[PDB]
Amino acid sequence: MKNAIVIGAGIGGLAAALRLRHQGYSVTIFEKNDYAGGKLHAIEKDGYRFDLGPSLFTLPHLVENLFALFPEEIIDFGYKSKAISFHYFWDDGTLFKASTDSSQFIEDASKVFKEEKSTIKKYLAKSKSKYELTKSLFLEKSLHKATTYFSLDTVKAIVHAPFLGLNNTLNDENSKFKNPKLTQLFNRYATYNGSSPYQTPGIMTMIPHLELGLGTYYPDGGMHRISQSLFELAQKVGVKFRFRESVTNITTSKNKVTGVETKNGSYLSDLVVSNMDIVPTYRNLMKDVPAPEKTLSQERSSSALIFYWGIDREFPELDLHNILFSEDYKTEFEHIFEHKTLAQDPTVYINITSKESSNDAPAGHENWFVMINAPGDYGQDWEQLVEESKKQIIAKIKKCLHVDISKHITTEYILTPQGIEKNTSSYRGALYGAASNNKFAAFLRHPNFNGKIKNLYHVGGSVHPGGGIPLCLLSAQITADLIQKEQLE
Ligand SMILES: Cc1cc2nc3c(=O)[nH]c(=O)nc-3n(C[C@H](O)[C@H](O)[C@H](O)COP(=O)(O)OP(=O)(O)OC[C@H]3O[C@@H](n4cnc5c(N)ncnc54)[C@H](O)[C@@H]3O)c2cc1C
Repeated sequence: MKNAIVIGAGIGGLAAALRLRHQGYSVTIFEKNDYAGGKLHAIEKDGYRFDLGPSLFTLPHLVENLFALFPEEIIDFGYKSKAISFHYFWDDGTLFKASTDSSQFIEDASKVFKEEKSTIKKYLAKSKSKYELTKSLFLEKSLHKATTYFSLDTVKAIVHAPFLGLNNTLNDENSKFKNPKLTQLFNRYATYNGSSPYQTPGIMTMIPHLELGLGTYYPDGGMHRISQSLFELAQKVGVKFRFRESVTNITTSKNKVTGVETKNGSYLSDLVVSNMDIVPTYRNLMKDVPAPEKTLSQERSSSALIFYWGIDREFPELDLHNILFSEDYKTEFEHIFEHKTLAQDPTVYINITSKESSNDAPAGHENWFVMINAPGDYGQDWEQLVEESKKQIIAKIKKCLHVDISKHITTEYILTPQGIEKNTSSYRGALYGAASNNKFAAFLRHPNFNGKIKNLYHVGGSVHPGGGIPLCLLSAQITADLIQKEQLE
């Protein structure tokens, strides 16, 4: 039986390992940290639990597909569907509580924004058709097509560009709404891959379909249960783990992978699958191999700055997912992507899992995950940025919720783009690999195979097909399909 080594226990690596296991490989995952899940990590601090990374759960069938590979194993993983997606607030007092029932969303949005129902209806149906077309056409495509060098392979993208909105920006399509608050609400979806609504293509209007047509869910135990259930499953089906052991080099011979090295020794495998960020994969682990320099130089997605606050009271106006919109979104993104700094009026996301699992906070308290969009680390003075952002975020919460939250903070943890970078070796602290700030960027990501080194594969959020849970999971599926194909040949 052949063996595979997976470099990193992120969601992509865990998924890949599970798939290779199902195929019959023996599998070992190396992890630099003393925990599994990478960005899907959690902490418990002074009476509060916090998810550290992903907070939004859509497309739960993609996780279930992994359990389905091992129908006999007993893994407790469940989730519920929510009636409400997000609460949205603005400085002028406007609040929109957004239903996951599309009929109710359209009616509510119509009244709250004084906007024609037909406009909202047509937009959501177009968002749906975009998703289904993109899924059918690009995410379900077969792997028949092969070759010795890199290729574009998407005349279909050009056929369908007018319908998908590939030649305009997200904001071009979102500016159809008359109320600018509604334009803003839908421009927010550019953050779902760390891009700007003013640059990312119009195909991204499909993103709200995920949470508004397909459901918004909450897993039992919070988001941490996603990586941990998968870790538990992996361990039960025989995947081996080497924790606190960073891979330092990927070994080859005669242009085929032979295994990896760590500070502790060398290990051989028939296959290597890296779940490490593609930049240090080349820069650090393949120092003797020629790097695809343009791929590695693609613009980096945005990062984040997060404050985790225990809060000594309740806010009945807040649900699980809440947004306090900046009064000037265009400036917000300009700072982030053009100047690598922070605008003074931020869009603040407040996530509160204690609304779903009351054990996540003391009785009558809340566990606030408080996040603003942020540039990656390019040498800024992060100490000053954090100090400044804190005061602006507190100012934002006074404008929108009419409370001085500083009187209620009982404990604080902070995560910056430096912390993000250190935690998981994500280059620049970018949350989603390369940004998607033009129509080529998706088609310019590193593939899941490697054209120089046979039997070396790549999985996760910095490579094809993209950042975020659903796409990282597809990364692993595609990687495993490739390998099975190669076996058959
Ligand atoms: C704050 C935040 C919020 C987010 N929210 C969302 C969300 O709501 N929805 C969403 O879809 N996505 C979200 N994301 C993004 C999402 O978390 C990632 O894109 C995705 O989970 C990353 O998966 P991955 O497979 O790339 O693995 P990663 O999570 O990046 O982890 C990779 C693993 O590899 C390990 N590793 C690296 N180098 C080595 C080495 N040399 N040796 C051994 N091990 C190594 C790392 O330590 C890490 O454990 C969020 C990200 C952040 C930071």
